[PDB]
Amino acid sequence: PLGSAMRELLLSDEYAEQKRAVNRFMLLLSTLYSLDAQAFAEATESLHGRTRVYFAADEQTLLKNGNQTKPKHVPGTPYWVITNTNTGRKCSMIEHIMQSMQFPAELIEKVCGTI
DNA sequence: AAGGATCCAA
DNA sequence: TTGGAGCCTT
Repeated sequence: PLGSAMRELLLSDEYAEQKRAVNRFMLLLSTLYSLDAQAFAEATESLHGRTRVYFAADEQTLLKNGNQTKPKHVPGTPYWVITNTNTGRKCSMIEHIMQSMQFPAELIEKVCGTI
């Protein structure tokens, strides 16, 4: 059901249209949220750095728990995510979320490679 | 400004 | 051996 939407996303025109890791990163998130805004929330409450906070309803909250985190507003959602990270960390975040929303590792790996 | 590999710390 | 983030090329 959800796996379908994601798989459709990677093939979508606008996904292929994003030109940078971040944009693709945002889109995956935006999409994972609209899929199950509920499950997304739970997967989210359990995702954070060793000192940095990753997602938060307000920006200052990200601005308050780390230095030069690049808070960006996840379009379509009530969440903000940090952006000062390498593609490896981005996949790690996506990976953490999808795992929570219990996705097939196969597809999960498929997504990261597109980031 | 912005993105994100690179590099350093824990 | 995972995570932070100043830093320098777009």
